[PDB]
Amino acid sequence: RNVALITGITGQDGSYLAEFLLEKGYEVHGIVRRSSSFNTGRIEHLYGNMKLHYGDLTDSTCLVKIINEVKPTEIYNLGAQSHVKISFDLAEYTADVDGVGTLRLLDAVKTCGLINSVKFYQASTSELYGKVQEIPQKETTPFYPRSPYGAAKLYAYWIVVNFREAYNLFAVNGILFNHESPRRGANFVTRKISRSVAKIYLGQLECFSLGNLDAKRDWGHAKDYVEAMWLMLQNDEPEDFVIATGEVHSVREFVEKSFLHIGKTIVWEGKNENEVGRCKETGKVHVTVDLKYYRPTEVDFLQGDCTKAKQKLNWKPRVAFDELVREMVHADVELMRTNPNA
Amino acid sequence: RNVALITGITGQDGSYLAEFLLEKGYEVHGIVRRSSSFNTGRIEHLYNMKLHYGDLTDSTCLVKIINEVKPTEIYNLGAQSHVKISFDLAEYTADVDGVGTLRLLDAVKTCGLINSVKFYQASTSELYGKVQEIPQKETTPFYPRSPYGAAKLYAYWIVVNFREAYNLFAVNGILFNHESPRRGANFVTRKISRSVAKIYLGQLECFSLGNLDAKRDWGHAKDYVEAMWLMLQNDEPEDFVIATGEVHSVREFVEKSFLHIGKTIVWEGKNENEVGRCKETGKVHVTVDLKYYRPTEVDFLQGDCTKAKQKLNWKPRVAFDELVREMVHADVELMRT
Amino acid sequence: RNVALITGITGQDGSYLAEFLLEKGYEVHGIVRRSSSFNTGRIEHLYNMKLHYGDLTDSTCLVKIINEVKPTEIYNLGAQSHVKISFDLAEYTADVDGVGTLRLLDAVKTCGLINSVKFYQASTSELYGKVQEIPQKETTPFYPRSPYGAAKLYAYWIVVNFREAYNLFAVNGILFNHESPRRGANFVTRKISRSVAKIYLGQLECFSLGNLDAKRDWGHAKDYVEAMWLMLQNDEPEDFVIATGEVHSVREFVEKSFLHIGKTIVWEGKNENEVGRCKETGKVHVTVDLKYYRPTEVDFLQGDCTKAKQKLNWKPRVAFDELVREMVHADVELMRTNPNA
Amino acid sequence: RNVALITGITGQDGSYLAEFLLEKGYEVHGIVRRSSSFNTGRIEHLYNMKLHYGDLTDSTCLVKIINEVKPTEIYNLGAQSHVKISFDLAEYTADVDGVGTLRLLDAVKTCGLINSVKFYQASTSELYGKVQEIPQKETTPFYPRSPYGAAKLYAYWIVVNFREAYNLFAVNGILFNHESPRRGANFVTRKISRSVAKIYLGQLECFSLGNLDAKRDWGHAKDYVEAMWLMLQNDEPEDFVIATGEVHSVREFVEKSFLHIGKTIVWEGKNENEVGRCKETGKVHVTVDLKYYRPTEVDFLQGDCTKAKQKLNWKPRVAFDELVREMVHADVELMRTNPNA
Ligand SMILES: NC(=O)c1ccc[n+]([C@@H]2O[C@H](COP(=O)([O-])OP(=O)(O)OC[C@H]3O[C@@H](n4cnc5c(N)ncnc54)[C@H](OP(=O)(O)O)[C@@H]3O)[C@@H](O)[C@H]2O)c1
Ligand SMILES: NC(=O)c1ccc[n+]([C@@H]2O[C@H](COP(=O)([O-])OP(=O)(O)OC[C@H]3O[C@@H](n4cnc5c(N)ncnc54)[C@H](OP(=O)(O)O)[C@@H]3O)[C@@H](O)[C@H]2O)c1
Ligand SMILES: NC(=O)c1ccc[n+]([C@@H]2O[C@H](COP(=O)([O-])OP(=O)(O)OC[C@H]3O[C@@H](n4cnc5c(N)ncnc54)[C@H](OP(=O)(O)O)[C@@H]3O)[C@@H](O)[C@H]2O)c1
Ligand SMILES: NC(=O)c1ccc[n+]([C@@H]2O[C@H](COP(=O)([O-])OP(=O)(O)OC[C@H]3O[C@@H](n4cnc5c(N)ncnc54)[C@H](OP(=O)(O)O)[C@@H]3O)[C@@H](O)[C@H]2O)c1
Ligand SMILES: C[C@H]1O[C@H](OP(=O)(O)OP(=O)(O)OC[C@H]2O[C@@H](n3cnc4c(=O)[nH]c(N)nc43)[C@H](O)[C@@H]2O)[C@@H](O)[C@@H](O)C1=O
Ligand SMILES: C[C@H]1O[C@H](OP(=O)(O)OP(=O)(O)OC[C@H]2O[C@@H](n3cnc4c(=O)[nH]c(N)nc43)[C@H](O)[C@@H]2O)[C@@H](O)[C@@H](O)C1=O
Ligand SMILES: C[C@H]1O[C@H](OP(=O)(O)OP(=O)(O)OC[C@H]2O[C@@H](n3cnc4c(=O)[nH]c(N)nc43)[C@H](O)[C@@H]2O)[C@@H](O)[C@@H](O)C1=O
Ligand SMILES: C[C@H]1O[C@H](OP(=O)(O)OP(=O)(O)OC[C@H]2O[C@@H](n3cnc4c(=O)[nH]c(N)nc43)[C@H](O)[C@@H]2O)[C@@H](O)[C@@H](O)C1=O
Repeated sequence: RNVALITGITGQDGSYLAEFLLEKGYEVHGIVRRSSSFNTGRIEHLYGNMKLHYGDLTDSTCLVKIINEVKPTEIYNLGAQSHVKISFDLAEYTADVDGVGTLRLLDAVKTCGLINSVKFYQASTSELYGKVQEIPQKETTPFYPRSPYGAAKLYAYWIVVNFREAYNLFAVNGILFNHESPRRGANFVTRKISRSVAKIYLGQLECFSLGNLDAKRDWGHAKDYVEAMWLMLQNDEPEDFVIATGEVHSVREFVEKSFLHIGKTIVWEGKNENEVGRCKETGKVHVTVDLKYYRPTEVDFLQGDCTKAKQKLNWKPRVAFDELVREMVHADVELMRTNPNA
Repeated sequence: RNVALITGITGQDGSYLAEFLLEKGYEVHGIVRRSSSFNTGRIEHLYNMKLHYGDLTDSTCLVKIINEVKPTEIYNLGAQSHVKISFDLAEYTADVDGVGTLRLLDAVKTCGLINSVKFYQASTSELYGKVQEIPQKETTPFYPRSPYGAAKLYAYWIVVNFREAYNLFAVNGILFNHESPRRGANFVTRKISRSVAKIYLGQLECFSLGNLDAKRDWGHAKDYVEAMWLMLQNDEPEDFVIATGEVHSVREFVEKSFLHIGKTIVWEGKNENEVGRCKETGKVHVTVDLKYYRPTEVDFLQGDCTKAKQKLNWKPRVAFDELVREMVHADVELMRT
Repeated sequence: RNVALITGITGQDGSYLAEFLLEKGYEVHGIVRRSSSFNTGRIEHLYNMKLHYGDLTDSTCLVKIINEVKPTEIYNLGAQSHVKISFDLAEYTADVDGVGTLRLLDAVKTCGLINSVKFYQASTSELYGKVQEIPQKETTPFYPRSPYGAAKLYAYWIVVNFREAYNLFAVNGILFNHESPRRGANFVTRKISRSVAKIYLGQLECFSLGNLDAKRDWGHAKDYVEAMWLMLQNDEPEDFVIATGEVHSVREFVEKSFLHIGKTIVWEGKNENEVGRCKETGKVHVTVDLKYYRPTEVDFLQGDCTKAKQKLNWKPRVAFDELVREMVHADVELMRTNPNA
Repeated sequence: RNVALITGITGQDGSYLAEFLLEKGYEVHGIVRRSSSFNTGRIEHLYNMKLHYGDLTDSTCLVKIINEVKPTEIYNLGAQSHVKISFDLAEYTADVDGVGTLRLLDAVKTCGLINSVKFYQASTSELYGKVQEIPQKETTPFYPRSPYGAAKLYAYWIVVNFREAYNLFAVNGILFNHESPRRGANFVTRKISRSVAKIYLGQLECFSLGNLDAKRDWGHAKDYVEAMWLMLQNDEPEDFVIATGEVHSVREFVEKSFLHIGKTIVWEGKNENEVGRCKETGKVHVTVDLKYYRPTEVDFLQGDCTKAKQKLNWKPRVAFDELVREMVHADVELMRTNPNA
């Protein structure tokens, strides 16, 4: 009997994980937020092995009711206010969902009598390293969060550890570095770039603005990373793992590579908030900088060391950066060609 | 200077209100929830409009938005608005619909705007619940029948308290059911219009409803948002019922909707075994499922909007037959594309 | 098997109810808030009583306590109960008094007790606020006048909804003001009785009040907790007004309290400049301070408890004159033994 | 102009800090929780001090208080501070100790005081939990072991974030265990000193503890509140460990406490069957009960306060033997005057 409950099933990762588990013959249950509009765009194609339940990580009673009904063998807590910039002005909501919500879900497991039968995956994050204390970052690198998002996720990381140690819950922290896809939220930098570049190629847009072009990230593909989540729950012992590519690129490079895929070479001029990216062939300005996209406390650099996962889970990243960029730009050209308002 | 802040701007009413205020030359600000996906479908055609991330459960974010915007008018339309869902999401519904109203009022006061802003609260005919008078007017005693109704009752009274304690210009719009082609799919009218449209297009054969005998006073959201604005143009802050005064059953909505795709529904059976059958073909198109019932139903609503007619010169423009036609025609076109 | 769970057990009413139920042979469990100091002063003489740490804002703790206790009766007396304080602690008051009632009801349902437990909600005459009928009875429309009243109104209706939706035996006790020697010092009656006692003993000369013209229906808490239990012994779950039906002003409470220490108060002046003077000595003993006023006052309350008299055979035993005497005498004895009490 | 706002003013540390700041001529404001009973026992002797009703879970009340007070210094001492209680009140503990710190910081920012106020956060050696280095210093990685520790870890980092993001002068005092005659009765040191005092006076025969082998670095709260003030006098906002660097077991606290009433405890048995017996009389005075154990214990703490010594000229003044003597003697005097104290 394999029965998964996914919080955050409507999100990027939840949508890939649902598909991954359905292919393995799991009964998949998801918690979906009530919305005034359709919010199941990423999973509607899966529509009798998936069932959706209304809930919220801020409502403990609803979590108990869902877990009691489902009796899952595996729980993946992917539900979160996941946007770092937004977390600065929605700090309390972010704490309540991403931090305290993790506690609520763990307490619901315990309340439902499932402490010995469920395996629990927590969606931890490279944001925990923030102002990185070692390069590269591994499981033993000390945490230094740099946003209300990071602080909330740090609470969640440690409350998970506490349920594991106090009550022998099989609970694990996936410390996942940035992962992207054609399903990535439009407000994250990679998808913002790929969508904008696609529109420029099609003549639907001339210019877009970014924040910090010099931020450096370790970017992988979400489809590869959800497999690691499942692998962590197949492990004999509950252990925490870094999941990452170990390769670093700047936002500036993401922009350059994205424009190359529509046949344009970006050339940079100016400094700081007056820097612009110009088409080499035509001289048209396609990229500007706006301070409103900066974070008050930036995370300048991330590079993950996934040695432990490679050795213990036989996990490896399959999609590299150049292919990730190509896939996202090509997907968004096709999306925007079919529908200019997409 | 006319600057409106709308909570619940992405919802049915918020989307119509935003258009209404933009046409009048308002600077319109909306509070939008962070979402993992696009959630601005009803208003994207408008983007004098600025959107701000926020949530009615986060007090600090509300203070920050109000301080930046300095609105002259606030419309609190943000809510977990589904009555059935409120029975299993009772605490979330309380925190958003009840305590969230307090948070927004306290944010106004914190920002020093108690004497300058006009505040509209989205109250509701659900406050009457098990109706104590027929028809219902402003002085009809409330009797809520769900966690939604209870939360909205808290909100109604905390608004009254800010008005009486601090002389805030704050009003309760006691709006009866209002619908549109933008209505959420999970409400009965849109569920019917979408399902009937799908049946016409061969995309569906049958759908299930709950209580076919529930009776409602149904108007058009576009008309009702105008009443909200009119309440804030009034010289004194007063509470108003907004309604058509005409009552129809869920069963009638179903019958009229099927007539618009050229089918006559004939009913047979009783209770949870009742079915609706096409007269011409004999195919079963409507069934009943107890899972769509509410544990405590609101059997009957009929609003008396005499006070609004006299003081605001408001009148509904869209009648029931036109509402049904518009919704069914819009969903046939939507589902075909 | 008679097992009661009392939220708000450390408060005035909880302390009397615990004693009342213990005398009947109940196993009594209470939920107590964590405090940096001793907070069990009203009940320490009782410790068949067990206390559990919890809070009406923490859903999981309520489920854990109910699962452990398996109560047959639940009395939800826990609340931020002070009306003036509710104006500056409006959200906390909503979360405890309103949403906390929902949390406790949801915990009952979660624990599988919807068909076995009887649930008492501590409703209040504050629901009537700007009174729509005189006297007020169960069918008088509510008109709350504070964040406290609004929160309690939510609680009243969510209790009704659990009763109607799920057949929970749940009732609203609509209790009018009730006092005792255990009343919180920040409520007007105890503030007066303590202050008058101190004046009699020479520990104080003068004290200030707010609105002297407010009128209340005042009974004794010990009588009223019996009505709570009687409501849960009823065959059907019904809501009841519990009250004396007799009205007095704050001014009268002051006058009667001073008479019990041998002084006649004579009033001069108006509004915030009104003062109460000893007739014999001319000393000023009572002044008025606007800081004790509420932004939206509840001017007048008078309860009609006909339904309780007919269905429960309940009647108030302590009348106003005896209530005042008891409170003043108790505080004279308290303050004589300990000037810092 | 020196105006301090203290959250948690009614607690052990708040009470000593208020006295310390008043002696320096500060205007002192405290946030006090509404309570059904008197809860200002530690500070009533001081009532320039002004108290305000509030709660760390109610953002609006914090903004109102800060706007009125316009403090130059804020000390966030308010918390559900009991580690054992945190396991069953995990969500409440998170909301108060974690999110409440955010609420107070956001209130500062909302009130326009981000550049003028100095903010002290009550961090804790519980952050080290399963200690990653011995001794623990500012750079020792954190490993919390309770819902209390996790909540405080959130608070530590949100304070750091306000400092780094908005240039708030905000600091984390990483204080190791500190005790006093005003320590809450539910903490191990005061539980022992009160119980030993009662045994000496014939009011008690025996008491039970949990883990006798836990090791702590114990100082005196009166010394430690001075460190809090010193951290806000520093030119740059820095985090500091404040500790004695000396370690003792719970067992040693018990032994030394009994020596002060003229008894030598001798231990026999193991685990939950271990007992402490008077050598002279053979009477059992100490037993062990598993209900006082924590699911995830913090076995050992020893702080290195080198940084504070060098930068603040702070040093602990009261050592362990004097701490124990003071607590036992204070509780003998307290219990002699009043057996119900
Ligand atoms: N993608 C990365 O690079 C990465 C790396 C490490 C960790 N993470 C973390 O990994 C998880 C998944 O990432 P993602 O990219 O898939 O995030 P995402 O696209 O933002 O998805 C977030 C999901 O959580 C849901 N959610 C938000 N608030 C909720 C609440 N209050 N109650 C219940 N559900 C709620 C969202 O629902 P709606 O659709 O209704 O908004 C959505 O389904 C998140 O926890 C994120 O913080 C992400
Ligand atoms: N339509 C009626 O017949 C009727 C009659 C009387 C009163 N009402 C009340 O009138 C108002 C508008 O109705 P409607 O039909 O437009 O409702 P709706 O379509 O369900 O819209 C609800 C709106 O509130 C937002 N919202 C929900 N939770 C929120 C939160 N926690 N913080 C901030 N915003 C939040 C929603 O955002 P998402 O889009 O992100 O979900 C959406 O914008 C509601 O208050 C409803 O209860 C409706
Ligand atoms: N007395 C009246 O005249 C009257 C009339 C009608 C209704 N009421 C209502 O009747 C009930 C009892 O009145 P009372 O005079 O006994 O009130 P009270 O003396 O103020 O007692 C309030 C009790 O509730 C507890 N409490 C407060 N906040 C709580 C929280 N967040 N979680 C759990 N417990 C909490 C208090 O604990 P602490 O001791 O820790 O503060 C105390 O035990 C209250 O609900 C009140 O609103 C009173
Ligand atoms: N003493 C130590 O060894 C030590 C070491 C490091 C850190 N700490 C931390 O240092 C601080 C002070 O310790 P302590 O020994 O003085 O603690 P304490 O005696 O338990 O004092 C706790 C204080 O916080 C208040 N409080 C609790 N919940 C609150 C809420 N929701 N809103 C506002 N105030 C609230 C309490 O009020 P009531 O009186 O109403 O309960 C009391 O004034 C705490 O943050 C503690 O966690 C202590
Ligand atoms: C693993 C981790 O991954 C994600 O967190 P993130 O790294 O903040 O992701 P992002 O795409 O928002 O920013 C990446 C970098 O790009 C910079 N950047 C420049 N210009 C813009 C810009 O215009 N928008 C955005 N969004 N970022 C920009 C920005 O300042 C930052 O340095 C989440 O999934 C999170 O949930 C998570 O856990
Ligand atoms: C004014 C008020 O208006 C709305 O509240 P509502 O009246 O509950 O709206 P509804 O469309 O969900 O139900 C109308 C009636 O139809 C019955 N009904 C039967 N069968 C199904 C059925 O299958 N689905 C639904 N949803 N209802 C059904 C159902 O039992 C009820 O009797 C909200 O906007 C609310 O926010 C608001 O304030
Ligand atoms: C039944 C009901 O009973 C209580 O609510 P309350 O009626 O507000 O009780 P109180 O003693 O605070 O006020 C009675 C009247 O006296 C006036 N008054 C004058 N001068 C002062 C004065 O100085 N202090 C106070 N506190 N009141 C004063 C004050 O303005 C009001 O009109 C709570 O147990 C509540 O939980 C509850 O449910
Ligand atoms: C610095 C830090 O300091 C305090 O946290 P704590 O160290 O947990 O304090 P405590 O006195 O509760 O426990 C000390 C040790 O004693 C053991 N122990 C044995 N038997 C009993 C017993 O019967 N009761 C208690 N309470 N502990 C017992 C117990 O298991 C633990 O190992 C708080 O001020 C906290 O807020 C804070 O931040």
